[PDB]
Amino acid sequence: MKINRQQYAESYGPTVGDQVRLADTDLWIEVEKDYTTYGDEANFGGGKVLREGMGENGTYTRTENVLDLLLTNALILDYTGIYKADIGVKDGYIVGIGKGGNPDIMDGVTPNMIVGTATEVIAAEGKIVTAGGIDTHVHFINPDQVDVALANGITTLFGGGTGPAEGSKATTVTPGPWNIEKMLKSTEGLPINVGILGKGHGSSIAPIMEQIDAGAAGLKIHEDWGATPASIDRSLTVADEADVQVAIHSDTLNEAGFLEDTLRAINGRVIHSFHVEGAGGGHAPDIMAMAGHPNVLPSSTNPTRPFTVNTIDEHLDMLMVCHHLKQNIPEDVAFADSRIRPETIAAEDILHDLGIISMMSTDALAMGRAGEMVLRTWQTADKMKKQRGPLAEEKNGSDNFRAKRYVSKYTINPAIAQGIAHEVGSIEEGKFADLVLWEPKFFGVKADRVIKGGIIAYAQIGDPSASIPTPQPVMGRRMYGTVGDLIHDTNITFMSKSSIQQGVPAKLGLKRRIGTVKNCRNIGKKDMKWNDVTTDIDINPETYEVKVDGEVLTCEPVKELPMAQRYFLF
Amino acid sequence: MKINRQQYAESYGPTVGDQVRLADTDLWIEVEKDYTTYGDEANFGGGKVLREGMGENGTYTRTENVLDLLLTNALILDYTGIYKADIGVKDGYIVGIGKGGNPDIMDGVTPNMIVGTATEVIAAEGKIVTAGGIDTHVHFINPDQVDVALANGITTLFGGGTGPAEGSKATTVTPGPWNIEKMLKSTEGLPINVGILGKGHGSSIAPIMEQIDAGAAGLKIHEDWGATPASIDRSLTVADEADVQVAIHSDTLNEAGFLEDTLRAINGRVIHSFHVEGAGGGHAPDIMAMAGHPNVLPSSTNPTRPFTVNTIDEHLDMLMVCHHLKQNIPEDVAFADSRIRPETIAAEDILHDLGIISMMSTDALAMGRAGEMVLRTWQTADKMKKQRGPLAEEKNGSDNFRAKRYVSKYTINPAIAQGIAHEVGSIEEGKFADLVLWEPKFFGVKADRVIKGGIIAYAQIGDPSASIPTPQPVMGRRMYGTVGDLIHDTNITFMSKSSIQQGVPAKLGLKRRIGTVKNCRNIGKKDMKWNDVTTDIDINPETYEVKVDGEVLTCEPVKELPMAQRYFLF
Amino acid sequence: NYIVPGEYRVAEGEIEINAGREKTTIRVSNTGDRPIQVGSHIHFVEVNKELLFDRAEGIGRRLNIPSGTAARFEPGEEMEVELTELGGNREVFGISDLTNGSVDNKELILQRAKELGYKGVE
Amino acid sequence: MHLNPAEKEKLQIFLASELALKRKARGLKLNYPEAVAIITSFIMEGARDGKTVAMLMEEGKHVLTRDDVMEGVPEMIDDIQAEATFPDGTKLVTVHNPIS
Amino acid sequence: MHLNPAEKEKLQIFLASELALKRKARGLKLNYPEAVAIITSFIMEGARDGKTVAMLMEEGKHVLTRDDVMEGVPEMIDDIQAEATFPDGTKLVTVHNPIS
Amino acid sequence: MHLNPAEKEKLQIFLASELALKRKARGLKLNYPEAVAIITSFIMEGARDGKTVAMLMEEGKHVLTRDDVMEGVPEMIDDIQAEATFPDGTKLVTVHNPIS
Ligand SMILES: *c1cc(O)ccc1O
Ligand SMILES: *c1cc(O)ccc1O
Ligand SMILES: *c1cc(O)ccc1O
Ligand SMILES: *c1cc(O)ccc1O
Ligand code: NI
Ligand code: NI
Ligand code: NI
Ligand code: NI
Ligand SMILES: [O-]
Ligand SMILES: [O-]
Repeated sequence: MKINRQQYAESYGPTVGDQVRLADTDLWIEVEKDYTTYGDEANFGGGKVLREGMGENGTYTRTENVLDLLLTNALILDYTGIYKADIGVKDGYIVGIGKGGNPDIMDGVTPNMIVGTATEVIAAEGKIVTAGGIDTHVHFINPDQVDVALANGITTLFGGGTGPAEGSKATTVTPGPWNIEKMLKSTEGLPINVGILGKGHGSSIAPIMEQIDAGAAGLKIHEDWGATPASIDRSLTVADEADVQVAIHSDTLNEAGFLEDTLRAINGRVIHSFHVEGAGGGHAPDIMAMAGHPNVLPSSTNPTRPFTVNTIDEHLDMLMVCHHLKQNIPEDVAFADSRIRPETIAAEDILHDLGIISMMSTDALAMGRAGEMVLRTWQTADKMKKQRGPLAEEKNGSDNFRAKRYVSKYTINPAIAQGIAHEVGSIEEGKFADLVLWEPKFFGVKADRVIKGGIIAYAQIGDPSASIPTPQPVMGRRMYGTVGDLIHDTNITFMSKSSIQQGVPAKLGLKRRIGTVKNCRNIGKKDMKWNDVTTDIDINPETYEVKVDGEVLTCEPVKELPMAQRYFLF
Repeated sequence: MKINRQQYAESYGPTVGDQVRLADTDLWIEVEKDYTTYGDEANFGGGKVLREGMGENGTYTRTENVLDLLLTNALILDYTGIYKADIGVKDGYIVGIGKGGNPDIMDGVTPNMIVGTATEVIAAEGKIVTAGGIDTHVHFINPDQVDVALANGITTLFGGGTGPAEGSKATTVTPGPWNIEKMLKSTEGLPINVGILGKGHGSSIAPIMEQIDAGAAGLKIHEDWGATPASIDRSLTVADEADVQVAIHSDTLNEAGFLEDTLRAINGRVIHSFHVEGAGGGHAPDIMAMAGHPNVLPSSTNPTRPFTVNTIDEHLDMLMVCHHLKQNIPEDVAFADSRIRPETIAAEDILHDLGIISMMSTDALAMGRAGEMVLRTWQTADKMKKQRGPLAEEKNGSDNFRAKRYVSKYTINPAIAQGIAHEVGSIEEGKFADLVLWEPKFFGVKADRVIKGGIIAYAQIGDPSASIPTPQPVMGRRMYGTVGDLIHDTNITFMSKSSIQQGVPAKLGLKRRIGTVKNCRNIGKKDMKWNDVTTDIDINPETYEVKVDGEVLTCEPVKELPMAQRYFLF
Repeated sequence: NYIVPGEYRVAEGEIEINAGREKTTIRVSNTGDRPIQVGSHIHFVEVNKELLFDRAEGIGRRLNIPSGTAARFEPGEEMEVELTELGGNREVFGISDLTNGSVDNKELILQRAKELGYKGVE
Repeated sequence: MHLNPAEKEKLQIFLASELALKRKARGLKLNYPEAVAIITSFIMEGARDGKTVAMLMEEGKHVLTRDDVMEGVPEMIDDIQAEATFPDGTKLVTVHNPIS
Repeated sequence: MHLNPAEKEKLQIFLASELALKRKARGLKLNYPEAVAIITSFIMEGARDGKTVAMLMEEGKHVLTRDDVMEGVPEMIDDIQAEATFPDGTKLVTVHNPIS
Repeated sequence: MHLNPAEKEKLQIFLASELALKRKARGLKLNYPEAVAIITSFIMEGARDGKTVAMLMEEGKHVLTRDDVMEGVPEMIDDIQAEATFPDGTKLVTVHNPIS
């Protein structure tokens, strides 16, 4: 008995060599391998296979290799590959990627992926499954921002803020021990993973260090607090001791130094350079040159992504209005012109494609969109396919190479940068089960189901009063994972080793899982997956033209994007 | 001094011999007796009777026979009667039904129903008061479903689910120790009573039993997990040992047996047969024959209730689409025809009227409506009055007999079945004060106020910014009982004796009241109030016609129902 | 170049299920008066008593149909079905409790089947 | 009014349908949520009018055609489901492939 | 806009009133929540126009008549209450037996 | 529909704009939230039409004039900001001193 390939794919999701279109983009991913045994695929429902004595084992207790949850027939899109497998979860972690079912009667069952009495099922046939997004540039300004992030498949927020205070509105900073404690407590009610950055500013170590001991997971240096040589140096000294990452928004005004001064203060130490293109801030006009260094972990924020015909008008004006910049003051005009640059924004698109900028991020509510990191990553990939063509290293007419390079920018790479990739950031055995299911038609646009710690936290589902869950209105909603005390087990508060050792969570009464920040100080650009290129980037100070390997980088803005008006009501 | 009867009723609610129309149905209930003393009725307000030294006692401390809450002049509708009384509540329980007030100066005051300094008042004159509904077929799919249930006067949800996972979407199952623990924790934030069913599937005892020890309150056998003879047997063995109920959705496909095979596996042990008519699932086409056995506790789900001109079209299509059943595959067509049957659906209406099906339930979000158990119970009662006439045992032109038979199906009977009627399910002294007030015009349609553990949890109330609580918009809203820590004292988590003995609540940090499941294994059909009929039900395998006592049961669908377009905005 | 969002472009070929396992065809008849539908992965010897077939030929086997589908027998219907061999450890537990162990215990399975009245124990 | 939770939510669909109709009237090809809203609201209003589930199953296939919507929308919409209160109570309507 | 909580909620009444007016225009007898919505919204819009509480107390009795609504609706509605911002601040309007 | 959180909220602005337009049509001078709603909704609908950020920056200054609104409203409104989905994605429009 043979099944044709269209029918197979319609019933069990695609298999080896099949391709799938990413939403309404021109990007196609291809299934690279498939862990199943044809004829023994797992599936659930009336007369289906996962039933007692058949694909479900009736003998074993939960401890005996049985799963808490099996995601059947998932098409996994991850830095580690694009491939088809069942995914097994237990104790809130991914414990097996392979083939689930019952070894009584089935060939090829991964030995710890037994479906038993204890096992829940999620049908992922026909879905793309990714790791949850890791947003490392979040301003905690408005708690409604959390659902916005979940709806576009983001599951970890790193940043800072105390709500809509001016400090927080401008910077990803939760300053000092008291504010940090307060936000750690607030975090007990946010249904998403969180890590909190302190203020990376000071001329003595102690004022800075005491934030790390209080619970911060890192530090932010921001020009609005004085991105001076001293603040950079003391921050990196604290970070090398505490094993946490430092993010920088450098001195756009060049007041105490130019870019090379900032680099000298950094002195070869590891640092995450935020919105590296510079629209979002940094040494005018050449900040983007940070992205060629081996000790810099470079990220973009999302409003410049990708370059479009409306990009500049929107930014010029956003900037002018937020900084109370008057149209008839020529210093303001010159300031705005030195900061918003088509040359570097166009070039940023290309840098992403070449694996020179490693990360995306939002800059949520302070010059960026909480729910569009993932969305705009894929719009950028699609624009580059259109303008540059398939990358050299593509095979079989698929875009798998580019797909892996881009998915890495918002999953594994931010995790690596922040020192949390031992827990989150990819679909690998041993990591926390933060998973996003996507219908391919909605890929990167609206998440179908967001799993946090092995329990669904958010879902596009319909009328709660209906006979079934699909009738209208279908909208994003918080699920049982966010309710009651279950919010504690399904989410991680990431904190410094020293805070953890000093008993901060007990002190504050935190009931969330506590994640340790570690291994941030011994890494570089070479550790960013599929985005590990170092090079000399030159930015011409008169024309702002960008060169790399003596080649000028120019690109055109586009009038239209995918993943836009087809999908959104506003 | 005498008061005419229209005025009396308008001021104090109806009294002995008065009747009241149930919403816009043709059903009339009659006050059977009245505990008041005429002239000493309790009431509250300026110049009214419950004032210090008068109807309120000023002498006694709260311990001294004083109430926490008095519901004045309630018209009680319960399996125990239809009658007029004050209801006294203390420590979250109903402690007195009778006459409240001050024995200083009033005749006839029930001795533990003193209105004192400690007493709150709810005016129930002109309202019908019932026990909260007990829904025993709930899929925990979408947390918005809770408010839907409260708005139609449901106060206990028994079922299973982890959110919108396929397992949960198809079955009332929270599988295994870990998922059960997670949902028990989630439950700390749900403002309604809850009990959780584990997976009733396995061929060894231990995989099943460990769910009961983890906290389950019962088990569900569902064909989608293998409703095989072995799973039935092991489940009932676990249940007889643990003292919890088992619910069954049997093998519709007859794959391992016919109905008589399932009955043999059950072997005389107690079981709750879910959606017994079979549209909702079960041995095709004769599952409904379960409802004549002495060891079966039979319930309907709500979408077949009652039989209407749209019922079949809606179901055929619901089924076809949910099971991906293709219109051009004749096995699917035959399957759908063997399952959706006008003959058994028509007959189900009559079985309810004759007290042969004992229970209603929702099947919320997996082939049933969370907020329509109560609604459709009364629509069914009204349809049967119209088609069959008053039942033989009616007196005085009232429908009290039918009213008692029907109210039992969603209050006391599910409670008895589940082993929780020592706590909930009726308005009797000693039980938890879960009470629903209804305006007679809205009876069964929209609850006025839902009391949980003696505190209002939900109410139809208006603009929170107004001078008084009645201005528009009047809508269902959560009240103080659901807020902060008060959610813990006003709701019960029902659990197995063994979980309770093993300290599960402490282990998990549950702060809710903990209710014990007990006395489920020693009961039968004869213990279902007003619905205790056993009989031989024959279902013709060729024509599907239903006979009982050799009489064929046919009935017509109706084009219109009460409690419908007069009330609902959509 | 019309875009169907999320469309598949499946490769050429066809997928052979249960490759390499012995196949066996038998006749099976529903002697009961109600329909019986049998899934892809139920140990075939343990199906409804009222299906008449050579029960020995169901031992260690299941239907050779795609995973998750089922064969339907209307009342009185007789047809041929194709079986394939169980894989893994070739053990069956539960279901109808005819096996509870290795499928190699043919004698024991058949004795249990015959005492319980499964039709066609020959 | 005594609005219950579904009544509240379902007002949104009506509102979205009005928005989408105003967009169509000014000449726009409709997108995915617009299309879904228009069809859903049409079903709910039909039930309010007293049509049968069968009528709405038929009619629902002819509310919008492919030239009313953007490229790919017809293919994104495999069916549309809604519950509303008919003269005989709440019932579910499913419209398969509403835009051909 | 700076919407406060009541502003948000009260938008719903307006929206329900629009729905209900569209239903009446197509010939339907109005139900209970429909009727309540139409009258409530009429009161709030009157206040916005600068009418007095007394004017709206009178007018509110003549917005819908018994032949606009289903059987029993008039009797279900004993009065209707709304608060809105008049030129002299928020005030409460009560319309008794709005449909006779 | 798959409404995300902003889609839901933004429906309110449209609804408020409809309310405010109905008030203007009956002759009222518009207040502060009314004015803001009308302008905001105009911007979002423009983006839906495919206009550019620059066009809406210009046009947004001529949607309402001072004689459409109450005394002081023009001066209360220093600018109005909205995000909507343009053919090239979400973008921010700021209209400075929309009513002169
Ligand atoms: C307002 C607030 C910000 O945080 C930024 C810019 C404007 O205009
Ligand atoms: C952008 C980048 C390239 O590499 C080529 C063309 C455009 O527009
Ligand atoms: C969708 C989802 C379910 O759970 C059931 C039926 C459909 O069509
Ligand atoms: C239904 C049931 C009866 O007993 C009589 C008539 C109908 O329609
Ligand atoms: Ni910045
Ligand atoms: Ni920032
Ligand atoms: Ni069922
Ligand atoms: Ni069910
Ligand atoms: O930033
Ligand atoms: O069910």
